[PDB]
Amino acid sequence: YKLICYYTSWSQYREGDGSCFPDAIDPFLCTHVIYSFANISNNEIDTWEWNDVTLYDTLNTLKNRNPKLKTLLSVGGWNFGPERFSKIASKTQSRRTFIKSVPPFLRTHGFDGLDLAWLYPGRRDKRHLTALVKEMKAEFAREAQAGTERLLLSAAVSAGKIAIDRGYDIAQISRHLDFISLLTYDFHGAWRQTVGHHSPLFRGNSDASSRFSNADYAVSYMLRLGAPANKLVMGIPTFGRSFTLASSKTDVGAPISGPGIPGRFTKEKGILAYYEICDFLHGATTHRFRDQQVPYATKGNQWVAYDDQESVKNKARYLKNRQLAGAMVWALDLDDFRGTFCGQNLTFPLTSAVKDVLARV
Ligand SMILES: CC(=O)N[C@@H]1[C@@H](O)[C@H](O[C@@H]2O[C@H](CO)[C@@H](O[C@H]3O[C@H](CO)[C@@H](O[C@@H]4O[C@H](CO)[C@@H](OC5O[C@H](CO)[C@@H](O[C@@H]6O[C@H](CO)[C@@H](O)[C@H](O)[C@H]6NC(C)=O)[C@H](O)[C@H]5NC(C)=O)[C@H](O)[C@H]4NC(C)=O)[C@H](O)[C@H]3NC(C)=O)[C@H](O)[C@H]2NC(C)=O)[C@@H](CO)O[C@H]1O
Ligand SMILES: *[C@@H]1O[C@H](CO)[C@@H](O[C@H]2O[C@H](CO)[C@@H](O[C@@H]3O[C@H](CO)[C@@H](O[C@H]4O[C@H](CO)[C@@H](O[C@@H]5O[C@H](CO)[C@@H](O)[C@H](O)[C@@H]5O)[C@H](O)[C@@H]4O)[C@H](O)[C@@H]3O)[C@H](O)[C@H]2NC(C)=O)[C@H](O)[C@H]1NC(C)=O
Repeated sequence: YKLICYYTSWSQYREGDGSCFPDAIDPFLCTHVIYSFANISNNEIDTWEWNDVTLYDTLNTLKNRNPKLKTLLSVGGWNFGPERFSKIASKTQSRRTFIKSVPPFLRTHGFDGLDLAWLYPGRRDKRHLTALVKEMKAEFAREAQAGTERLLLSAAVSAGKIAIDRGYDIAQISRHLDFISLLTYDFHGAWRQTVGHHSPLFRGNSDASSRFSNADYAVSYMLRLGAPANKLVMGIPTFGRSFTLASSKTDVGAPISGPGIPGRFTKEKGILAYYEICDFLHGATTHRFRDQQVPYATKGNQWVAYDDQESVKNKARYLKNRQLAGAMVWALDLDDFRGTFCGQNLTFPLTSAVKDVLARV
């Protein structure tokens, strides 16, 4: 089984214990570690943070301890505009320029592959996404002739049905990608005023609409569209999504006034790192959706939908039972990487719980 783990560039800037450097990563925890995110300047792959070359170097030294470890650099991300990806992929000339700049960059910094995070391709983009993937793969095969191990090519894909039908030719890109990470955790649309879980495993027998918004449907659908199970990787969040309640009602369908207040270290309305959630739990009321199989908590006017060791182990067993290629974790820096916030003196409790399940066959 594969254990794909993301590390974010900006996590280095968090205060105190929140600060996380590649250096804090257990070399034997994951099979693949993806650095997020690379940028695109003058139609060429480029660094993002001022100290990326230094951090790139720090992350890739981990392979001195675990020779089997594979690293990839991810391009795109949610802060990188989709229009930019769209513009580059639409013109064969700007697309070929981008493609050619990649292998040399990956080789200079010691990466074993490239991860595509175009979020997201629209109706007019579908055909070009396919061309981009296909041509990028062809360049990697051509570059391997130089005698060095062929670079890997992956992509992070939306788990929402409408998004899938709109911009992806799954059957086509599946044959060129080494693996596909399903983003099965942004299911509760940032649009409306209700409380809900962002990463439920199952539908939840007490609802009619949006049967599409849960990991199980997304996986089944991808398999139905043509994606082979041995190339599919299921995303498991290491963060939670918070809400500020508009009333004293704390259960399903309860009214929402907006995102939950920022975390002390994460400082971003709407989300909390798992290590922040562990602190938040003290004095909170914990509940669990039996049907969906995921937990949530409340304290004051704050409502949090998250994943714990149990929900995460549960998702890992599901993935195995369906014979998928493995799991993807977003993100190492949001897990209790120091092992000092969540009780158990265990480092990376969430990612470890997944690994343990994956290891038992
Ligand atoms: C919110 C929403 O609606 N979007 C949903 C998506 O999240 C989701 O996408 C997939 O799933 C995850 C999680 O859901 C996505 O989110 C992540 O990806 C985004 C990046 O593309 C993250 O955005 C960033 O936010 C951070 C924190 O606020 C940004 O902040 C900072 O970065 C700057 C610039 O680099 C730092 O600068 C430095 O500051 C120092 C002093 O201030 C200087 O000394 C230093 O020199 C200076 N700059 C230099 C030189 O570099 C700031 O310090 C730093 N911090 C602050 C002030 O807070 C970060 O830059 C943003 N990212 C980018 C690329 O711009 C987002 O936060 C993150 N979320 C989480 C929870 O981690 C992923 O994008 C995506 N996952 C994958 C696989 O790619 C989708 C569903 O998939 O749903 C969307 O609705
Ligand atoms: C990741 O990679 C991206 C892509 O390379 C990179 O982009 C930024 O790069 C440079 C460096 O910071 C920026 O430089 C500026 O680019 C803008 C182009 O958008 C230039 O003009 C802007 O400002 C004008 C007003 O000041 C605007 O108005 C114009 O006015 C003139 C007259 O003065 C008229 O003749 C025009 O018709 C027009 O009305 C104009 O619309 C424009 O917005 C500016 O001079 C300068 O060169 C870019 O801004 C960035 N590129 C973009 C955004 O397209 C990122 O830096 C990289 N990311 C990281 C974190 O590294």
